[PDB]
Amino acid sequence: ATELDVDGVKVRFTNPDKVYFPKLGKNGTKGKLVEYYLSVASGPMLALLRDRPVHLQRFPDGIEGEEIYQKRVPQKHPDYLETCVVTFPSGRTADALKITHPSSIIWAAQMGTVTLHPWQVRCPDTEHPDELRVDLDPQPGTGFKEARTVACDVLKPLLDELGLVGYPKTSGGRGVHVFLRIKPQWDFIEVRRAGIALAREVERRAPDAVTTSWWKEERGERLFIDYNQNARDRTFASAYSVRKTPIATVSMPLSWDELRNADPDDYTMNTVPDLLAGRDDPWADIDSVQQSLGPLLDLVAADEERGLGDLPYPPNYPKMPGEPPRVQPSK
Repeated sequence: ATELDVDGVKVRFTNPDKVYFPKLGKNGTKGKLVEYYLSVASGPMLALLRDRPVHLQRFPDGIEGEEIYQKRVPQKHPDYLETCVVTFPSGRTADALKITHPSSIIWAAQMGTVTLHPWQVRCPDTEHPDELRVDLDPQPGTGFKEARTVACDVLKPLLDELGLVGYPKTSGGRGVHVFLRIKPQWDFIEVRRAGIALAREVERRAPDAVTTSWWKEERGERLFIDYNQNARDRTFASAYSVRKTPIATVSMPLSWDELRNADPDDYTMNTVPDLLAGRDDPWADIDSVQQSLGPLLDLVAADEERGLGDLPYPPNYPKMPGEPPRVQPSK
């Protein structure tokens, strides 16, 4: 129906009045979603996603229709788009959409993408993450207040003690995501081991409130630090992505002070653009220092001296032919 000029690249856009979020009515159309992404796709969202391969969580007929989690780029796609070869945990490879320009994000939205799921690597170095992900995930009986509390009161002081800087965002669900920008010199195995040592230390400092137990039955009313989010090919909403919630919540980057009193429902595709106006980017300095895993990998070796090694991968998580044997779940 229309051709959009997205930072000098023309992008085809159709069906503006298709309803994606039925509780929002007029405010929950595909047009309002694309309008939201147009509002953020040329700002800090692009910088955070630049050169990353992404997977697309698509809802072509709204969040109550069928869901298509798209990893490989479709065999037929616009000429300008760039792709990057990603390696799945089986060893299989595929051409994934690479975010190189605001038009990349708007094309995704035109295809019904509600949520972008970026890899933790930058192309071309798909071997070494430049990001360690801390996923504070409330289990049944807990919610966002537990997540923000542990994030601000336990995790942030620990990072300060280690000489590390973390950047938090709401997940858009009940949880909190914290990013550590790191030098891309460690592979997925070592970044994940570093995240496990960090998770174990947060758990030691707040054992009544935090768990790393692989078995959900053993977790109780605690936050799970999902250490397996640093494995390959795990869903993880990008900063500024809209989520599959009834009110179209957005994964919102915040400062540590904002997070302390934050409510994730405050940030939606209808509220975020006005909230960003005049406000300093709390993640403005994230790329300013590429940090070493040195402190966390020392914690890993220390844990090995306590008799604490690797933790199990997610259930049925594929493995590569020559990959070292993994730790199996207990019982």
